[PDB]
Amino acid sequence: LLRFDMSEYMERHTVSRLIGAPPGYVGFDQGGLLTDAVIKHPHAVLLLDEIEKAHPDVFNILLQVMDNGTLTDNNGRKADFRNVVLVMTTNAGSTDAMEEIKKIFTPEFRNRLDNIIWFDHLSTDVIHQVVDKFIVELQVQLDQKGVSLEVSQEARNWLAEKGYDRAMGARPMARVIQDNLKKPLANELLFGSLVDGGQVTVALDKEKNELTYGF
Amino acid sequence: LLRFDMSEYMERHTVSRLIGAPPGYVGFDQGGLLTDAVIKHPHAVLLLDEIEKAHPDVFNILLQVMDNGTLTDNNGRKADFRNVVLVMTTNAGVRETERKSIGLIHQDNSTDAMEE
Amino acid sequence: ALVPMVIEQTSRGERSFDIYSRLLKERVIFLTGQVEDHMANLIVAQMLFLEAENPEKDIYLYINSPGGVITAGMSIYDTMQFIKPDVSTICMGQAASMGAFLLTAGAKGKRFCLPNSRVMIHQPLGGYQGQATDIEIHAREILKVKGRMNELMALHTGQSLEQIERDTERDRFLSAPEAVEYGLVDSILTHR
Amino acid sequence: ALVPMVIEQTSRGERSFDIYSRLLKERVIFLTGQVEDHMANLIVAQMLFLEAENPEKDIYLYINSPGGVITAGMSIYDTMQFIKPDVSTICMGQAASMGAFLLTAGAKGKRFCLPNSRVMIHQPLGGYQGQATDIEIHAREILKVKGRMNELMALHTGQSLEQIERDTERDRFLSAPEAVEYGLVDSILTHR
Amino acid sequence: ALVPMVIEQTSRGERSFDIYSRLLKERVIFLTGQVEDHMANLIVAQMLFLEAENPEKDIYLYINSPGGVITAGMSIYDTMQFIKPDVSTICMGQAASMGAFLLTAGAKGKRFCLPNSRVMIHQPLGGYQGQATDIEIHAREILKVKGRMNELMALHTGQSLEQIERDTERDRFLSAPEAVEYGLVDSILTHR
Amino acid sequence: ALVPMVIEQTSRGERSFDIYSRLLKERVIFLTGQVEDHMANLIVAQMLFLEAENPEKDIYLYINSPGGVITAGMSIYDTMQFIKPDVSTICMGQAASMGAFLLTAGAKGKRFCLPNSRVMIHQPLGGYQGQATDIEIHAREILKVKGRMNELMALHTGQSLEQIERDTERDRFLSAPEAVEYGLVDSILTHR
Amino acid sequence: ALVPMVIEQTSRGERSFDIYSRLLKERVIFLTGQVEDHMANLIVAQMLFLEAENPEKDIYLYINSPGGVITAGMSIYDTMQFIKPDVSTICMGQAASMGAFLLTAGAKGKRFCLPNSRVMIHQPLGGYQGQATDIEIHAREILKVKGRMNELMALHTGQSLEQIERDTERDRFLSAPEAVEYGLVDSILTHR
Amino acid sequence: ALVPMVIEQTSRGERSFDIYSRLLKERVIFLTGQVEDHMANLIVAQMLFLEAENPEKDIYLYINSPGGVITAGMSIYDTMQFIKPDVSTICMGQAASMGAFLLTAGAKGKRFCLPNSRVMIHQPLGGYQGQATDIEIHAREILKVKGRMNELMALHTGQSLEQIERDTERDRFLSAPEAVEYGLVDSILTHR
Amino acid sequence: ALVPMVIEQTSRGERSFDIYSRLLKERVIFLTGQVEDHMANLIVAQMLFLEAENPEKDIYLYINSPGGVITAGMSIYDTMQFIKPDVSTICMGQAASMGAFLLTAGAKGKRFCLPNSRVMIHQPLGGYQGQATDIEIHAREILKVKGRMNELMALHTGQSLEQIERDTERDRFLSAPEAVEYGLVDSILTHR
Repeated sequence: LLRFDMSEYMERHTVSRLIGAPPGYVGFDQGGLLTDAVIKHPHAVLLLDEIEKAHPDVFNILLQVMDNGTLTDNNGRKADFRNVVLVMTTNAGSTDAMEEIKKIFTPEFRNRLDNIIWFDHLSTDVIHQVVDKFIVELQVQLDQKGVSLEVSQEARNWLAEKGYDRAMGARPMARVIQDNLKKPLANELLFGSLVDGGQVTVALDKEKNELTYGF
Repeated sequence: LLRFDMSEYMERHTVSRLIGAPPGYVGFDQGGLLTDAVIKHPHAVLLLDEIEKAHPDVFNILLQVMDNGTLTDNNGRKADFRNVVLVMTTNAGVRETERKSIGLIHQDNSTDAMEE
Repeated sequence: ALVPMVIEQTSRGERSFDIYSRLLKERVIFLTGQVEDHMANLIVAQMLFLEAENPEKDIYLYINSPGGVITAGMSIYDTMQFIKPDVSTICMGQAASMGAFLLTAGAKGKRFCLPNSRVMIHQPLGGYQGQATDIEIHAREILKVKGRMNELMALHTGQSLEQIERDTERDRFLSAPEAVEYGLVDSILTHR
Repeated sequence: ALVPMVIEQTSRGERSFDIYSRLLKERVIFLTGQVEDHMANLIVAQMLFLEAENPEKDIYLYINSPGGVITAGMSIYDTMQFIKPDVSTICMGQAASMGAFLLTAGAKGKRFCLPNSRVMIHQPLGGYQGQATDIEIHAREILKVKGRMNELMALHTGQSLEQIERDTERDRFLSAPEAVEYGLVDSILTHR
Repeated sequence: ALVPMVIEQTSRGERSFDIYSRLLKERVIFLTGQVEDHMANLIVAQMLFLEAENPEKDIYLYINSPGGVITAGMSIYDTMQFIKPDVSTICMGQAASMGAFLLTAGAKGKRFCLPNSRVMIHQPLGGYQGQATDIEIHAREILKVKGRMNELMALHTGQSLEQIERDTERDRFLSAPEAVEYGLVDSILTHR
Repeated sequence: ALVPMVIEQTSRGERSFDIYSRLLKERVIFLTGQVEDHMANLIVAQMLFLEAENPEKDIYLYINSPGGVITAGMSIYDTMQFIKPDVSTICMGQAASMGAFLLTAGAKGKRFCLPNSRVMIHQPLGGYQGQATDIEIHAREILKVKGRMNELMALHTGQSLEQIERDTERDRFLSAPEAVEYGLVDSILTHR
Repeated sequence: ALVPMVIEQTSRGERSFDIYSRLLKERVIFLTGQVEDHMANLIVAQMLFLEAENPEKDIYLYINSPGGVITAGMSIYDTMQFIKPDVSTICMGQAASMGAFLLTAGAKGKRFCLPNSRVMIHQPLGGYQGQATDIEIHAREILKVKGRMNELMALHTGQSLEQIERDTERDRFLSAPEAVEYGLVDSILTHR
Repeated sequence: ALVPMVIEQTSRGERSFDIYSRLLKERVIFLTGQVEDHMANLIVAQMLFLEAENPEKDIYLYINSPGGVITAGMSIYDTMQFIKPDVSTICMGQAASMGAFLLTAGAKGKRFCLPNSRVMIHQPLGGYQGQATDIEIHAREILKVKGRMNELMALHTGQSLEQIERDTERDRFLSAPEAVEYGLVDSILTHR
Repeated sequence: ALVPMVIEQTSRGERSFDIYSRLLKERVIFLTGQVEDHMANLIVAQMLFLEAENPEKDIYLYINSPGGVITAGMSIYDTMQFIKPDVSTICMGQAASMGAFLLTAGAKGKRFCLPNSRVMIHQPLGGYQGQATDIEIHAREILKVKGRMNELMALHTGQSLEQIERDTERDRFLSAPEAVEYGLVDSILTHR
């Protein structure tokens, strides 16, 4: 997987940063960022984040690729995209989603997409499933270290409710799980109060909502 | 078919890419895309896509290939275009025939059958 | 800040208009205050502007006005009838006198009115000072106008002409439900 | 600099705007001064705009006014009821006469007033000159309006109709806690 | 926002223009209000500007006015006759007095008026105070103007001069169909 | 230049704002002239803006005014209490009547005043014309307002209510050192 | 747009101008309305600006005015004579009093007037209140001015001085063909 | 062009500035015309803005004005005392009354006046209508103000207090050389 | 378009200027209308700017004015004497009263005028109402001013002081050739 953050290409001069400067211009011999990547890894997945913020000129780069599969490097070499898949993400949203991306992705662009894949809001059941996944990954690490961990249902409900934000989705979950569960445990395990052969069960303290356990 | 995309030349800085950097410039010994393509393939079709996106001063190179048949690179070598078919494409005059006049009495609005 | 600014996202990401140009874009025209000459002149320009942009779509005209000059108001009336797309007229606040006349002139089936609005109609007013010979000339002209206005009311409302003449002798006030029964509007809007 | 400019950052920056456009962006509308037609029309244009921007979010209306023309005020009233999002009305300074009427017309549960504000209510005023026949016509119309205004007060406040009629015979003044008890507003805001 | 802005799309597009400049670009000029001196001066500047842009295309003049100063009106008239492209005049609302003289002066075959419009014509007005000697000088000049205006009406309409003089003794009102029969306009526009 | 421009360097730089917008950015608000309804409304819009920009930082309010409308002044008072951050009030020039009232309403410990300034307090003014019945209705309301204003003075100054009652009988003038002794301000600024 | 905008085509692009700046570029200056100091101060600035732009090209002055202040008119006169390029004057509408004076002051052979224009000439007006001694001083000065204006008329028109003095005693009105015979202008423009 | 524009080279400009903003950038503030309440706040804002950029640089305050409200240019006095820099007050035209009060308040050693200027000083004015009781209250306050202004004159000029009281009972005019001897200014500028 | 725009090219080009700023750039300043306080203040600012852009070049002052306030006129005078480059005064139209005193104050040898211009000089005006004691004070001040102005006239023109006093007893009008002989100006410009 190749990844680019399109928010880094908001300004006009950054367009040549992706392809490479013309000869005689500073930095031309450094090459581009996009065309070498697609030469080195011709069968990769290409992901462009937040393509709803890039400078309009990069869209001409994209239209060329989507239209015929290739870009020419500033050294005259061809970047062959016929074996890569292009995934672009956006916060544009269908009519409004369209107008916000469409503004640059005018019909001349939208006709070049094979599809639009829509990603749904998380339900309460999903935020609980996401937490179960995070807890399990910790349980695996602990088993490898000789420690058994069980998190109570009141502990799971709290973490799912706390690490989920309608405005950030599941992203904040990484720190909510790490800071409430992984960190306190790491301290004990390293200190040696909890050792290989140990067991901890994590309950909530109803008046604090802390994750409380020991051995 | 020698094909160039004019959307890659939107700033007065992409011309050296076509003909080469001056002596003493970091890209000097590279050559130049347009003259090398023409020298290697003297009998060819040359296509310049969306020639309405090139920075306007890029036209001043073509204005030297359409009249005399040649272009000189940064080593003084000449490309010879006498056996090249040159095609440029554009939609520049289109959005001038998609509208009606505003008023009670209509006009014609076809003479700008895109001279614009 | 008599008129606020609004910002929209377009092909280059930004346009900055007022609180009225933004709505013109959404094919909404407002008619308020006295129907004079300068204001009428501007409404006609806006309607012609919208017809050209899209001859197939409706134009919404919001009416809230006490009345005005007939001559000025006959422009607009003729433009609404001349142009291709339907003009749908919506009454808010009041539509009195010439305001009521334009309200009923909207496309048939599209004459709406909000539930607490009022519509009022009456014969035209005027006057003159001069020699008895000039007084006669001017008296005849106002009477012809009265007659013409009555025919247009009957045409648009479906009332007989004689019924229209009796009803405009003195100020007649109609509540929104009365305007519907009478035939000045087709219906009452309730909620979006 | 009667009205100052403010700066905000989003993507690329710039896009400076006035102090009132900046608040319209936060779905906040202010209503001050007398209620008349040109001003009422602007309040309506702003509400239609905000509805279009986002039909699901509340619109906040600040009300500080001595009163005004009923017709103009009714166009505001009907728009508030027609559009999709709730309108939450907040009283500061005063809401008198027509101002009080619009205040109670906000979304139920969302009518709030600041603690040192005042609300005053009374029967409608009007007048006329003309022939005895015209006087009768105009007197009837004002009485019908009085009746309709009282029905809407009873509907929105929960008071019986007879109680509303008695209470508007003479200017009635209510302090913020009295407005809450009476039923004109739901609550008093205190601190953020 | 007394006058709205519109967005036009072309080679580059993004051209923000006023509702009146957008129409000037469509070779449309409006004449409204009284025919004074400053306003006439502006119309002439626009006609000369259009003549240079494209000498081979018609210019449309939209007329809606009660009258005005003859001198100012004559500068518009002479320019219309001097320049190369035809000027087509369209009467809406009213064309009275000097407005009526400005209407019939358009290119033959291209004078058109909307069906509910009114055209009114009359002899020149004026006055003076001073010594008997000065009164005579000023009286003679207004009579010369009356004579000249009548010659031009006869020239443009086809009526005999004697008929024009009789018809301009007192205010004369013509409906759109009479203007056509009389010869002030060539035709009536109806529906697109 | 009724109001001069200033330039400031940031990131991109340049960025030239007004002489008053530059200060609004520095959380500085000026209150001057009479306190009415259109101006007071702007003071409130500025405070709400600053509160939303950073709820944890103080707002500085510079006061220089002869008096005003009680109602308009109360909308300022209540906003100043509702919003989260402290408002620090500074008296320069004069603070009279309603101006004095708002000055003492600033955050405790943050009420300053320049050394040659003046503060004046008095009773509330008003009036009315009408039937004896309406005269008694309006007289009671002004008296309730007077009582409420006195309670707020006692609250903010630490004086007993009766002491406030006596000191508002007639116009009372206080020099900057007396404002400190009395309890209207906490301190006098001198030199940087 | 009280005054419309126009767009041109140069080496770059855009280049938007007012319905008057665009014509200044074509070396066209309009003189309309009454002559007075501020307006007469602006015309001089424009003529100096155009001479510098290109000393070898004519400047066109379009005149339509009732008259005005002599002092202001004379600063225009002297600039016209001082600067190198010819100034060609064209009379449309009217050129009365001081307007006519400036009309004849243009370059010989280049004084034109439209077919229905009017030119009127007369001796100067003035007045004074004060002591008999002051009256004498001011009376002498106006008489000196009258004498000077007559010399300049004779100089530019070719009429003898005695003939000019007789003709300007009372308002004299000339039609376009008479202005040509008299010698105020050289010719009449008709059609392009 | 009521106020002209100027250009200067910095880094990558260009950058035009107001004929007055260009000078604010040169730490020069003009105080002209009668001292009011709105103009005084603008002067104060400029001084604070000049004390924010560089506090270790003098601020020049040119002063040409006939006087004004005492208690509203007695807030430009307290901002000068308080800020960090030195305000060197040059003179030109006239400095009368309150204007002459601010002129002497500048940094010692830096008070300058042009040679043909005039400075005039006098006792403060006021008045009142009402009950004998209210008259007493207001009379006392004006006398207190008179006393305070005299103390500040004695402080800044070096005159004894009694000398100041005698010299202000009735208007006293001083020429530039007398202003220097009296001590209102330190010196007279002549030629560069 | 009260004031037209002009453009010029230098390096980057464009440079769109209001025609008066375009001339300020050419070190040309205009003085027209009454010599008040706000207008004089603006002229002084322009001269300081030009003297700071290039201390070695002359600054032309074009004068066309009826007179004005002496105090304001004197700050213009003192600035012209203070600043380093010569100020050359040209007078087209009229230079009366204060407008003539400043016309002679220009650099010796560079006091050119118009050929049809007029210069008028006179004794200063004033007045007063009050107690006999106050009348005396004000009478003395105006007489001192008269004396000072006579000294400056004699200094700049070369006339003896006694001759200057006799000649200003009553308004004296001079033609351009007399201004030259008298010594008010050095020469008359004719044709380039």
